[PDB]
Amino acid sequence: HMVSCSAPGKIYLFGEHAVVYGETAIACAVELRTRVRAELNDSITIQSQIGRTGLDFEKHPYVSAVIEKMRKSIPINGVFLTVDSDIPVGSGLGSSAAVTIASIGALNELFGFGLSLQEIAKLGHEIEIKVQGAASPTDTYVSTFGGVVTIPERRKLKTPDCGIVIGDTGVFSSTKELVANVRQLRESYPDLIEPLMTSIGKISRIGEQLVLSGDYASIGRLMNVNQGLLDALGVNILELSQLIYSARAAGAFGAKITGAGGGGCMVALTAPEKCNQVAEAVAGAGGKVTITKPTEQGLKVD
Amino acid sequence: MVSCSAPGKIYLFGEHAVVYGETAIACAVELRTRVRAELNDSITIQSQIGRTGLDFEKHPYVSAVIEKMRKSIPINGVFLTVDSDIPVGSGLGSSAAVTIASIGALNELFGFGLSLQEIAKLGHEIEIKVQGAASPTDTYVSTFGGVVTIPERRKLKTPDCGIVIGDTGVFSSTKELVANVRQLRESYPDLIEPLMTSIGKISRIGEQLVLSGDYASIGRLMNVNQGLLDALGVNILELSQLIYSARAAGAFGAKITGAGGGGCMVALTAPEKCNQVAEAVAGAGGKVTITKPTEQGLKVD
Ligand SMILES: C[C@@](O)(CCO)CC(=O)[O-]
Ligand SMILES: C[C@@](O)(CCO)CC(=O)[O-]
Ligand SMILES: [K+]
Ligand SMILES: [K+]
Repeated sequence: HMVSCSAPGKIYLFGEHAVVYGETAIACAVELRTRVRAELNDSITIQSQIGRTGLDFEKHPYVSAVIEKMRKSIPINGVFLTVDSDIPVGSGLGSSAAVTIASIGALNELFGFGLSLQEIAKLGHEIEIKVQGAASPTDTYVSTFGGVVTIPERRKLKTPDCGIVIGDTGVFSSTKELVANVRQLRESYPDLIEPLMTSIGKISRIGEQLVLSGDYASIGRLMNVNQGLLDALGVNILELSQLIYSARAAGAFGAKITGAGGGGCMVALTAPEKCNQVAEAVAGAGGKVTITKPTEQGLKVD
Repeated sequence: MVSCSAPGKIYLFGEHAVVYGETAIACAVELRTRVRAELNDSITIQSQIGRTGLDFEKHPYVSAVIEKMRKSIPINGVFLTVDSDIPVGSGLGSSAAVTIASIGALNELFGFGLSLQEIAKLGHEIEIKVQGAASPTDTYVSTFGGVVTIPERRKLKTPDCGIVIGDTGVFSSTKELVANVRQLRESYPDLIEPLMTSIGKISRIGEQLVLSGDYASIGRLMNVNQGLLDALGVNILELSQLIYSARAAGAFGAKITGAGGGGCMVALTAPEKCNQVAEAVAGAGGKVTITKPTEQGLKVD
């Protein structure tokens, strides 16, 4: 009676920060996944990298919210959930959405809730609102369904036959403060910054055709433009620049911040034959590197 | 023994976008080219590069300055000595300065009687002669000085700030960089042309911030301008390291000055944070020049 589910993380090819101002973005699930194993138990126990708890909204807020929410439809007396992940809690890789979706998947399987993927993505959205007070459905949608998806129209795009090199600066990045900083900048210089958001949106809409045609060189070129605009919005840091420039010099098609910035990770779109060379340059410049690829697979019952 | 000097300049905002009709703001800095002009036997010019006569290869600007000027007042012997504090490249203005200082030093030793605008026009056309083509910007800013808007040429109040210039020592072809931006603009005109508009809008806003002395906001707009230059593809790792080191050490702002691809960045700092910023830039590997803005254009020393 041992069930396991996994859900992937994601990167932004284009358009982070500008979505909340009405602009288009392109997200891409990657083959770094969070796994949740679930078992019948006498009590509620959650174990992850930060230890073992019961219901605990300081250490395990997403998993605990999932259990509380789902126990209202089919009562859950006890359960043992074990979480392990390749997604570092730290950047714009979607670690919160992955454990949320994987937790819902595991309990759906274990207790026979019979939820559809669409229902799961919607429930995962509700959980993140519960935990964060407000949240966009994007993270939990991409983790449920995988692949490449535009935001907010949710067009599904051809998954690139590409390497993806993620470089983690190890700097803790607080998404809400960076989002608030960008808002203050926009407020300070509205006629200047709002067109900058339009440009980021334009990049995503150009990028769509390039994703569909598989022009990874052109995609990387536009990723580099996008990186500049993100730098202009104030969310780049020295460590991110160094990883990004080191990836480019090693032959990446393009490299940029993914997610909120201010720390966290960058992403380098790389031909497969150049993944190691790119990864080595990024590690050499001080980055904790992960080599991965896009995935079409969202929530999976392992 | 006559002595004259003219300064270099940095861009506060607007490089790369002037050629697409947008506004820039330049700032003359207290880095100058001093030429001493005196009478001797033969036309002789001494610089760091060495001692020659009329030589349009080794001393192209000084020699072209002598060539044009003797046509209206004969010079048969000069002893022109040239020293400069101005680093080369990065649009810092070393050629414009050596030009203006020479014109004004020969005009002081000999006759001529030029006006300041007269000085600017001859310097600009001397650059035309030597480089083939040339913008009047560098020669005007070197002559009049202070803070100058481009192209409207309005003067603005000199900010009371430190100016840290960090040289990456990386060489870059300005013609090749300008062409790469032009190509990118042609590839994605609907995307890149609005970025050039944004650079101009920064200059329009920054003009008001210079007038009010809001150095903090000037720096913030410098940091936005730098992201746009990075988006246009003219940034590199060494420029970024210097720029972020200056910001973390308290600069109001830091950005590329000039064409990019290498060359120099500039940091605007409070006067009391200037050596702190300079030390951080040097520790990031930059070749640092510490300076400040200058009201003074061409000055008879
Ligand atoms: C920075 C942001 O745009 C994405 C962070 O991954 C925040 C958001 O869109 O909700
Ligand atoms: C890129 C550019 O605007 C700055 C070089 O000084 C080119 C020019 O002004 O001639
Ligand atoms: K959790
Ligand atoms: K120069």
